[PDB]
Amino acid sequence: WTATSGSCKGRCFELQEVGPPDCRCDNLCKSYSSCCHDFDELCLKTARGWECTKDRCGEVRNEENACHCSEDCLSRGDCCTNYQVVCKGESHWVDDDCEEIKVPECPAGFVRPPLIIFSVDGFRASYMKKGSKVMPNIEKLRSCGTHAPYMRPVYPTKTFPNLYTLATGLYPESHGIVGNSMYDPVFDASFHLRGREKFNHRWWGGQPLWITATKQGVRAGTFFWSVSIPHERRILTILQWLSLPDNERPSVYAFYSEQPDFSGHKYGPFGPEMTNPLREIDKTVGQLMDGLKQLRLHRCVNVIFVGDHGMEDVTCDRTEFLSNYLTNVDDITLVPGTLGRIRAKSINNSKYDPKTIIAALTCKKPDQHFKPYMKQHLPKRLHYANNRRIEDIHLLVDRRWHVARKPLDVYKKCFFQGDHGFDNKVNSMQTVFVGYGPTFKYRTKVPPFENIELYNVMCDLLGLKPAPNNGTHGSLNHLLRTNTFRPTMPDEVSRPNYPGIMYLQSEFDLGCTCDDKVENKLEELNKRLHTKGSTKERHLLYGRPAVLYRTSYDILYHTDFESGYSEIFLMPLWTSYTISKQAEVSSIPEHLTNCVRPDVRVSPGFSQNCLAYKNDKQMSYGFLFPPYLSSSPEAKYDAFLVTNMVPMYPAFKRVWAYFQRVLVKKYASERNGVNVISGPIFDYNYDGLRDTEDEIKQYVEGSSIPVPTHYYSIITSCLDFTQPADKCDGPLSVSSFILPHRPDNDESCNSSEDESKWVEELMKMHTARVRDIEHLTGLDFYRKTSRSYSEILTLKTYLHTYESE
Ligand SMILES: *[C@@H]1O[C@H](CO)[C@@H](O[C@@H]2O[C@H](CO)[C@@H](O[C@@H]3O[C@H](CO[C@H]4O[C@H](CO)[C@@H](O)[C@H](O[C@H]5O[C@H](CO)[C@@H](O)[C@H](O)[C@@H]5O[C@H]5O[C@H](CO)[C@@H](O)[C@H](O)[C@@H]5O)[C@@H]4O)[C@@H](O)[C@H](O[C@H]4O[C@H](CO)[C@@H](O)[C@H](O)[C@@H]4O[C@H]4O[C@H](CO)[C@@H](O)[C@H](O)[C@@H]4O)[C@@H]3O)[C@H](O)[C@H]2NC(C)=O)[C@H](O)[C@H]1NC(C)=O
Ligand SMILES: Cc1cc(OCc2n[nH]c(=O)n2C)c(-c2cc(C(N)=O)ccc2OC(F)(F)F)cc1Cl
Ligand SMILES: [Ca+2]
Ligand SMILES: [Cl-]
Ligand SMILES: [K+]
Ligand code: NA
Ligand SMILES: [Zn+2]
Repeated sequence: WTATSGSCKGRCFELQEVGPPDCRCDNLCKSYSSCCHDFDELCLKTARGWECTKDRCGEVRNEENACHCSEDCLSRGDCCTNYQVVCKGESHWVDDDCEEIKVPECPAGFVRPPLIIFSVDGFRASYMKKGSKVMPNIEKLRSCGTHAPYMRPVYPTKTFPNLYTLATGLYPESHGIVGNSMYDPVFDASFHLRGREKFNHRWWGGQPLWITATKQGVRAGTFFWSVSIPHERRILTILQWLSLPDNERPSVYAFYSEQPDFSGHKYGPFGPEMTNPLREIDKTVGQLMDGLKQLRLHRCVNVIFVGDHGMEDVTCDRTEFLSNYLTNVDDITLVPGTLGRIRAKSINNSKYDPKTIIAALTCKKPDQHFKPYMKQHLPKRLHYANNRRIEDIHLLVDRRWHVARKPLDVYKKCFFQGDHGFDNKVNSMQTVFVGYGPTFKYRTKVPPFENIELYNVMCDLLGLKPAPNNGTHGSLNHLLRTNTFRPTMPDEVSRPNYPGIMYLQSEFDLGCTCDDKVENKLEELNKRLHTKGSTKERHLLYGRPAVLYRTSYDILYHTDFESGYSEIFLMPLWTSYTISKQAEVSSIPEHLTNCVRPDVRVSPGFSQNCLAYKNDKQMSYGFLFPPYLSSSPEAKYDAFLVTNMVPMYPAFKRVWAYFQRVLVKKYASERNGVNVISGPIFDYNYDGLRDTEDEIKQYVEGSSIPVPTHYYSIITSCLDFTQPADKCDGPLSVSSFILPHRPDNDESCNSSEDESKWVEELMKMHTARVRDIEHLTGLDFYRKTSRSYSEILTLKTYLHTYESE
């Protein structure tokens, strides 16, 4: 109940919420059905529109007008935004030459440059180029400030998950807004875009920017605008707040536009109907900048022009129906559209089985336009699993398509020509970022980056300490003229042991055999030098990785590779090697096919054994440093050390062998040498974070050899490919992957074919940032380079996406 009989007189868009059932005048009041009786009359005036005209100049103040052109309006802070242009002979901001803002030029009483976040829904990255002729205000912000060619949203590429990621710096799995629609089984409650229930505090995790600000003594404007407050009124409200007395005035503000998304759904991303919404958004930016110019704030405020996601061509005819796959279609609940989430219709139905649902959805039709996954098997780069609101069964839907339960769902719900929500690496889902103001750089282009990084920067812009989040703070320092955040490298927690030869061959009873008893002082000194690290500079190019947790591990040196060998997990945490452009690929000699050799530096007790693999009828093994790339017949024996062996399903060995035999040399040819670091990952609870040993769910049968859930590789070379990887003077170039360690290749519909037709495609799908691997392993890479730490942080957040231009 609201007692709507109070009044909004002098309270319009008040900043604190009043306690029920006293009537409200804040911007959420409409959403709650709780505004005072006179809120429309007082707070949503429209009389005479939004622009001054020559005849209104110097008018007698009429309180009924939407905005004012009377002489007193500047000090009231409520002129129409074009007031100074129409009445005082001033230019529009867009018509002024771009002039570098080296320092904040702020009115007296401003303690910091305010931040205004101008957020646009459905604003696809390519609109910046393709709509440039009709967006002069946005184009000026872009060319004069700092801009990226695009900004990567989070998955799913929907509005609420992305805007709340902007607010918090968190993946949706951590902040809890995992879709525009959700069921939480603990709450037994459902989240819907319609109504006030979505406002319930239990949906919203993390700490959004307006709460971070408030907790630290920085005042915030309210970020949510009810759909029926027109854009011109949103801008006027922000401008009015900016005229409050110092002690009352916020320092951070947000504007939101539901365009171009709304029209993009109806017309498609490039429908001829899209020109007008683009022009209208630009006019709104123009109103804001003119308004700031009037308030002498246009060289004081930092403006962020940012989108939530793009927009793809999607029509009713491109819908896959689960009723064409599943016999049991009525025992499932589907969250449909550009992604699929499936769960049981009734928890009382004990005949429901995810395994048979997945199999019925796997590679069933030749050009099938979705792929089913258990959520833990989704590409780790999506970070889309660790939340009870994310259903165990997920459908990744191809761009341009939908999935629905039954045909009747599509015509009893063609309307739409555009949609979004797909994989966040898809070109059409990319969105925009521009920063303009004293704290941003002047006329500067920066590489694409992920929207999870922005919260930290917004906190920097406001002098706030960010709450713990998924950005990598310092990775966007290159966007900023000042206020950069200068992190220190994390401290190494565990120091390695450097074992020498400590065991005789006969102390090992591992059930391994090798045909290696084939027998020189010249070359004997060499083998010793190699085991002491003489080639380490070639193979460990950026320092050894730091181990950031407590554990027991050994550094092992070899001619062709170096490794950090875990005595706890019985295998390397990492294996580092360099392959030059000139390197030759060789085969595994016939006599060495099943060769595994005890490592006399490492105790039998801390070694794997061959017998476990023989007895485990499902599990085989592979090698982290590939025998195919040995530098010489003699160095090849090192590759068969038991300390280089890792457990691998035969199905996965197909993938791994093709990567190691073919693709590594391909990359070294293409990139002018590569340095490779490879290793295992254990993430049995799918939280994106390294497992402790007590979290491991599967071992090689009859042993304490843990089975990895994933294998990673980090492949580094010189950004200037005229220099070889091992003699690189400047910036680095990286690509990485985190491949799922699966007992079948059901994910790859073409897997019965030669590896050349499917393996690299699988690897591309599982592309990763170095930072993702850091989370998953508790390792810290690139500790010793000649590069600045912030540059390395940027490198660690890089994702090679494989999309075209
Ligand atoms: C991305 O960045 C984020 C933020 O840094 C990273 O997430 C952090 O990861 C930490 C490790 O997973 C985690 O730390 C835990 O916090 C527990 C306290 O949790 C509450 O308090 C915080 C702080 O205010 C709050 O933010 C939390 O918010 C979560 O939960 C609410 C609802 O419950 C949601 O609204 C919200 O969205 C968020 O949910 C997300 O995280 C939780 C996990 O907390 C998931 O379950 C959800 O799916 C969702 O993703 C909480 O309100 C603390 O109690 C934990 O301590 C346990 O474990 C330690 C191990 O050191 C052990 O010593 C303790 O004894 C304790 O174990 C006991 O309980 C166990 C479980 O019941 C039991 O098994 C044991 O036997 C013990 O009895 C733990 O320290 C931190 O909460 C989150 N923070 C956030 C905001 O998500 C994230 O990892 C980054 N991602 C990547 C890939 O890097
Ligand atoms: C730029 C930006 C815009 C935001 O809403 C813009 C908006 N106004 N009107 C409309 O429909 N939307 C989406 C929100 C946002 C704020 C709140 C809050 N309580 O203040 C709640 C929910 C919100 O949005 C979300 F859930 F999508 F995050 C957060 C940021 Cl960072
Ligand atoms: Ca884990
Ligand atoms: Cl959704
Ligand atoms: K086996
Ligand atoms: Na297959
Ligand atoms: Zn939309």
